Amino acid sequence: TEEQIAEFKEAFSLFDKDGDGTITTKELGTVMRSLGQNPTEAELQDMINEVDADGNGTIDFPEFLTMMARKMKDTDSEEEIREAFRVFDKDGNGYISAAELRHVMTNLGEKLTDEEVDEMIREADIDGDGQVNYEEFVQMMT
Amino acid sequence: VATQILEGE
Amino acid sequence: RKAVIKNADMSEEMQQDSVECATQALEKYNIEKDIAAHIKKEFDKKYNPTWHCIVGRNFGSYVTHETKHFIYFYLGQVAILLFK
Amino acid sequence: KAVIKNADMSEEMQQDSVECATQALEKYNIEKDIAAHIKKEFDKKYNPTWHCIVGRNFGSYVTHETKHFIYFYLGQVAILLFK
Amino acid sequence: RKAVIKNADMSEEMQQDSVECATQALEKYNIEKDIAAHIKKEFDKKYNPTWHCIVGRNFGSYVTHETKHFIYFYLGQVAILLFKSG
Amino acid sequence: DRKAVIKNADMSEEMQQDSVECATQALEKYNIEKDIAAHIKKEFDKKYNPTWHCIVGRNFGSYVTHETKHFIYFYLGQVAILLFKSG
Amino acid sequence: RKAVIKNADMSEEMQQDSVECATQALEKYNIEKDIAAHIKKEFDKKYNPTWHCIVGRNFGSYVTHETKHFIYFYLGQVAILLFK
Amino acid sequence: MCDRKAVIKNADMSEEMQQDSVECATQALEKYNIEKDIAAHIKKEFDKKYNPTWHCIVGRNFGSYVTHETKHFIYFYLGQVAILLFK
Amino acid sequence: QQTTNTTSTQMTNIGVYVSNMTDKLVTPGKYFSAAEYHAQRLKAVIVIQT
Repeated sequence: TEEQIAEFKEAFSLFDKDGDGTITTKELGTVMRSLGQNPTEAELQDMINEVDADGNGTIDFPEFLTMMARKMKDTDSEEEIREAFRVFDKDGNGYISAAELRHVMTNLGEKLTDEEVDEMIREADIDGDGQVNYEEFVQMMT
Repeated sequence: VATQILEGE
Repeated sequence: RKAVIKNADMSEEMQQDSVECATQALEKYNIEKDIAAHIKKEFDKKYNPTWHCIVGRNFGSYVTHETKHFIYFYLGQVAILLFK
Repeated sequence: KAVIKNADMSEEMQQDSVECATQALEKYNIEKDIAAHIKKEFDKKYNPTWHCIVGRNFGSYVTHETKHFIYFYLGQVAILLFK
Repeated sequence: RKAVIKNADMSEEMQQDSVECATQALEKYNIEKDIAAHIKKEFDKKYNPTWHCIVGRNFGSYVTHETKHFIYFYLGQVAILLFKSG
Repeated sequence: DRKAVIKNADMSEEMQQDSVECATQALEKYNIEKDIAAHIKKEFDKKYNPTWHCIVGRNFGSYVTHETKHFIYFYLGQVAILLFKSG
Repeated sequence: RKAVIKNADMSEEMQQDSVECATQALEKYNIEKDIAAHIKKEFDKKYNPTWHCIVGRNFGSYVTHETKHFIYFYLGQVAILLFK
Repeated sequence: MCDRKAVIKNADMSEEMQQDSVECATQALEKYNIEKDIAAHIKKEFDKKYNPTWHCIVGRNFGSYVTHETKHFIYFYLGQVAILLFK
Repeated sequence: QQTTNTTSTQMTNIGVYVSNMTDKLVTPGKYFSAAEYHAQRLKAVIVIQT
């Protein structure tokens, strides 16, 4: 609609690296999380694969609208994130060792970088004891 | 401080 | 469990605080490491750090402490050395 | 025989600890007097203030300066050095 | 926040006043110089000149104060040495 | 050759050399900041009258209230040295 | 009693000490738990913790060990597991 | 479903992990009648669940003197089959 | 810093008699596979990274 089109056009105007109305595929995920959506990196690989078949690296307005719609048909949650942290919780106390934290986020899945891990530690302000209150930590993270 | 434990306390 | 004191170098309130902190640690945890940790953490709640606690049944130690922060006592059959 | 469980320093101080521990094993019968000698040897060579805990059954939370922490086993005796 | 009497010569109300001043300090400033500047004006109006304090994570001190006019503690990870001289 | 970088000193210049050399010998003799500050303050109290104060360390924030021409702050390598006469 | 090693992963002097310690364990202790108590204690004091010993006639085991610290053998009709 | 009673002799873990050990032992018993594959299945499933390592011993007659980490030891029964699991 | 615990176990046989007051009667619980929860953990690690 009008308000959606206005917000989207503002987002692409401020993402215009040149101003030609086309956006490079490198900042596509940045645009998607600019517009309030929560996509997965596997999803991002999937639709850069199925949008970038022409190989130009430039994407147009009607296909913008269709892909914003196809990600608008999605939902979010917070209890799933809380349960994901409580799986890392060895006991039901809400305290995990930061060494085990770093081991999981740097050794399993799409492994996070050392810069990202240290940035999360510094921004979440882990105190010196090593005991972390993941209730308030998830509260500030969200 | 000299603190120690005897065998079989 | 009875709280007998082998060496005390502080005030009576601080001694009783150490006694109750060791009692809650032994009630909450069964591993000596977790008991000493809980003593040092309920000391880390209301007291500045560089404290130190040791919980065990067969252990000696040789430490040098600052003034008025040294206790070594027994709670049951477990020796607790709490120095700073 | 030295059984290093956790050594937060460089191996030179650990080698010195092993050497003086063997010398204290030959000199003294009891691990209590050996425990005394362990602190009294390494306090002056590496400055105040060192702390040493030696026993067969103990749990402890430790606060140490970096590159000055060790925990090992001489046979069935556990020896802990820190600041 | 946590509090000992690490090494001090104050009374209990003086120690409590220093602790609450430090709690008001770190919640307002982030630089240890400005934490010290907060310790300045709150304490010299209350217990008269002249006081000196060091605030930081790594240092070492050797100090001569007035009688009943020394304190040392560790607010969080940051040490505070406040004494009176002059 | 740890470079003595003076940050500020409302003080003389015969005496900053003595401060630099005293901090140098203290850093050579000890590895303990309390012992370094104690050595510096003992030397300055002996030769330049009581009462001095010395802070030795790497990261800190201070306020002082010193005498006239009795305040020193510099760096010896990576070790900040603070020295002021009050009392 | 004959000693048959199904597979070994150390040198010749190491497996020879495994045979002699098990022979002394079998001749002195007779509870297979106490035989395993003797072997791991003997192997800890000279070749460091953390050794592990399993002594019995019918057991299946999947284990993970450090390099050059694993044997699996027989002595008479007793099969003994010894892994780090 | 064969009602094989789970008799626990020594369990240095929590109850929800002791039950998982019993269930994994039952699934390994129905998967294979050989203690090699039973212990392999238990060890690989527990290594998949908990990250560092695990060790499993399955048999009817064995004496085991082992040293384990805290909260990481169990010895239980499954009918006449004895299962040891420790880190 | 943790210290290690070491235990002893014994079977039962003819002449072997272990006390049974410390034995606990625990029935087998609801059956689940340990690989399912590791697959769920892989999903949750992925989702946390997302």
